[PDB]
Amino acid sequence: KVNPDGSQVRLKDVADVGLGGQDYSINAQFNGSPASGIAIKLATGANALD
Amino acid sequence: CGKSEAPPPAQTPEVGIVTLEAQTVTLNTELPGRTNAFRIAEVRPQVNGIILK
Repeated sequence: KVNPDGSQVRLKDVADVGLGGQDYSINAQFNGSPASGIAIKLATGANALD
Repeated sequence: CGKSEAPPPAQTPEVGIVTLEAQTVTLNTELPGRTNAFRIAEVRPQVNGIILK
């Protein structure tokens, strides 16, 4: 919102912006240490050894 | 039959070390605004009649 005399409201007066997570539902850890990882499935019809 | 490829190490030169110490500096802030006249008078009449000239 900007008035014609120069007064204005930016997006740091109503909110606080920062790089966060896209989703906060799922979270993992490994032996107590904070960790993330990707679980890999298998397409049916393909061999699981190669 | 093999038995080759001896690996040499590296020295990795050319690092730009620049030090820094304390100082005294003044702070400024830019503010937006308009320019206005020092004195402006809108000419208004104080009688009734037709402008002749």
